Amino acid sequence: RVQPTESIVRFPNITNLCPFGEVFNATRFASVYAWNRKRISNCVADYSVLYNSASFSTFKCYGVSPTKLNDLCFTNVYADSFVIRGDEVRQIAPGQTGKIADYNYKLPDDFTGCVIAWNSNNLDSKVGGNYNYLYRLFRKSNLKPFERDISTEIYQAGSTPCNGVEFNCYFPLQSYGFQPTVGYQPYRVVVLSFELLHAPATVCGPKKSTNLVKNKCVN
Amino acid sequence: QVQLVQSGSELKKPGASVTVSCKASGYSFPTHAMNWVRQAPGQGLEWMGWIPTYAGFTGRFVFSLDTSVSTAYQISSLKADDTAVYYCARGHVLEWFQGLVTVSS
Amino acid sequence: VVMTQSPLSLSVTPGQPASISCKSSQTLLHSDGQTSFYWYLQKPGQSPQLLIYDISSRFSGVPDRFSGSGSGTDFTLKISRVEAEDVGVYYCMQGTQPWTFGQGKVEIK
Ligand SMILES: *[C@@H]1O[C@H](CO)[C@@H](O)[C@H](O)[C@H]1NC(C)=O
Ligand SMILES: *[C@@H]1O[C@H](CO)[C@@H](O)[C@H](O)[C@H]1NC(C)=O
Repeated sequence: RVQPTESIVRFPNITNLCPFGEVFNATRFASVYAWNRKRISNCVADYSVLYNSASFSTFKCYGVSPTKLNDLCFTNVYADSFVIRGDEVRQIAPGQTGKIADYNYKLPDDFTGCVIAWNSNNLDSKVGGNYNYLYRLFRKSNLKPFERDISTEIYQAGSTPCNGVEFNCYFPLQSYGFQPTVGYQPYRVVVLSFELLHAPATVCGPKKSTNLVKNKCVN
Repeated sequence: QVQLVQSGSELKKPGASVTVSCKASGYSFPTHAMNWVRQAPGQGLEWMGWIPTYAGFTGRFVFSLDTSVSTAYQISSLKADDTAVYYCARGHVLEWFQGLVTVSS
Repeated sequence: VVMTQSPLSLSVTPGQPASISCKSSQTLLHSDGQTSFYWYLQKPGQSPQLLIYDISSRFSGVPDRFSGSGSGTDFTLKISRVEAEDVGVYYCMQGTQPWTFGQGKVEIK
């Protein structure tokens, strides 16, 4: 065969900064009941910054390797951001057996992305009392990936006759991730879900190099 | 990062109402925690409100606020305290603060 | 008690550290219901940025040169060094104690 002599690097004409910091430097995070799933599109993403941040305790990739990312153009990237408690940090993972993924945030087993989390006990923490983050104890379906179950009602989870009025059927008012103290530490989890070319791509790094000749053996 | 943009100053002799404005970059959200202060004439900064509530003063002030880039603006008379009294702050990212008003000539 | 502060004016050499203290009536409150203490800094009629201090921890914000003995109702900010003319007026803020309140050092000399 004939060895290619030239190459084509053809990237979309994107001039935006790609504000991941508007997800990560936030003063307020959602509880495990819900997340914003902020949509990131049309930007020059650079994941070097998140990967090498000294602020992160974990950066786990299931799909695209952490050492790549900048070389891939995605159609959309979504940021699912919430506060989780230390003992459950790894439990949102495909090993969905610890009673968080099935009542609270569930990562897909075929997740294409990466999960970021960090110790943050100088924020979202208290000297004492309850705080802003609760939990879910039952669902009776064990949830779908990315489902946001925010329905709070007295429910006969225990098959005890709480017919509207309350027992082990009450609200899951757990008070997690802050208790003045692992098992009381907040971690601000951000999950980045990636769309693997299902439309013209809009999110990728700072590359370009071509004349689009189309008449040479090229890479 | 999350820089706030103001307008020019507003000069008025009569006790007419005035409107000011604040603009910024961003995405939509349920969170609404932007706020306002005044540079009081011989005091430090003083807060009028944040979420649409008032600090210890008469509610002659208007919380014209929205989601995303909150179209933040506001008083009915301007009969007192005109010394650049509308600084904008955004307690969402980096606690950014920035800031206007006058009765003269 | 009233978020009052030490009247530091010009008594800092251009190559020296400085400190400013202020007094509150209590120590564990904020605007969001958590613990906090805030600082702002500017000389001219410009916009100071807001720096967050905890009741058990140190911060950094836009500027790096911060430390401070926020040990009790008497809360002190430590200026590691005042770099000559790079000065400004300092204010204390407390969620439950007027949010911003204080007297403001002044200059280097
Ligand atoms: C980038 O711009 C050039 C024209 O300057 C265009 O030919 C190229 O196709 C654009 N990139 C992509 C992926 O379309
Ligand atoms: C968060 O803010 C810091 C400045 O305090 C900045 O260095 C960092 O890059 C920001 N994080 C992201 C993901 O942009």
